[PDB]
Amino acid sequence: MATPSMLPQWAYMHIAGQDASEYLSPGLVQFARATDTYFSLGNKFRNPTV
Amino acid sequence: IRYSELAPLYDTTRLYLVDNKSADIASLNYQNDHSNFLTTVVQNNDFTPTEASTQTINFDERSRWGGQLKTIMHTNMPNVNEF
Amino acid sequence: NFEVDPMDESTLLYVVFEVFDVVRVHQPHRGVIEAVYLRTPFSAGNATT
Amino acid sequence: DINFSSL
Amino acid sequence: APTHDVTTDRSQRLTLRFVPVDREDNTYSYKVRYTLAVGDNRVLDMASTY
Amino acid sequence: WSLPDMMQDPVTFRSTRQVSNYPVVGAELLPVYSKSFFNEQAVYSQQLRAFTSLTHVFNRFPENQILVRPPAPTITTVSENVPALTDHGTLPLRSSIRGVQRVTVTDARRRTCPYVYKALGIVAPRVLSSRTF
Repeated sequence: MATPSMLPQWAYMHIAGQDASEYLSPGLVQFARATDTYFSLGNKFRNPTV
Repeated sequence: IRYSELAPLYDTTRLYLVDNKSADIASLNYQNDHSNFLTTVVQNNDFTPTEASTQTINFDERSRWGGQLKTIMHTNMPNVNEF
Repeated sequence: NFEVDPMDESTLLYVVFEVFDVVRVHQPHRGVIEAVYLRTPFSAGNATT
Repeated sequence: DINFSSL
Repeated sequence: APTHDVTTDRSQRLTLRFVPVDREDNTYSYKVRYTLAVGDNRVLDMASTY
Repeated sequence: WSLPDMMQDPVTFRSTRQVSNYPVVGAELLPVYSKSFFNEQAVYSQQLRAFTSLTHVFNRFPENQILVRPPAPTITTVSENVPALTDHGTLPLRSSIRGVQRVTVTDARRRTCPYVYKALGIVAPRVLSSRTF
């Protein structure tokens, strides 16, 4: 899944569906919060708004 | 799929780079001579050429794909030259 | 279909069509970087180099 | 209109 | 402050510069290639490049 | 022939947008060829270019009877321009192809070529061998 466009890719390019606090592994979420104030990961993952 | 504005095609298919686009792609050539020219591989009959130079021809990763190059070249040059 | 005031000068009309331009950069391995690109109403990308 | 994020 | 886990005490360059590895001169453009190397156990943000 | 950003290059090459170096694909003949012709009045037709041009700055004033223009070769070589058509093997393509793609021809000195007025790329994609989808 990379070469297709259309119907599957809406989900996987994050214009709909899961947040970036739900699409990441639950240890990378922890890392992001704890190292928030020293090295932000804020602009590195996009949160869909629908 | 192989395109999203046309039906997917399977097996052998054709593409063309034609040097006959000199007013549909010649606003990208103003310092590109004919030996360095940019030209479209998208040749949509019923779409405007200006807005159709940014379309993409997809190839699925079911199999590796490789084009078969063929070149038709005609040169006219003199025999006393800088070349 | 737009209606504009006449102007002596030749002018352009810049119509922006707001879409989604989204790139997703994946690095599977070191010294390897890839991207999948998507634009939806005007189709584009999908690792188009 | 306009997509951007803060996480 | 945190004690470790955000600070290396090893030799670490905080800023580097990279000279071109090739360059071109042309009447309408200059082109320059680089080799940008990211060392082992350090991540580069591309918002720091200029 | 080179189409550097439209396909993966053969082994022992890498993509460069630098003007000095580029990939090589094909490695085919220049469409300029020589066609021999024969004149047995070749030496006698310099008395008919003497007739035409009484100017004698081509036929020249005899400086000394060694230092004089030479009689024409009986067998001559004459430039000929005829197209060259060539077909080549498979070159693996990019995963998706851009809407506009660069085409470049470069000589054995690896630089762009004046005097080319037709170079026509024809590429036919086909399946080569399976890979994971």
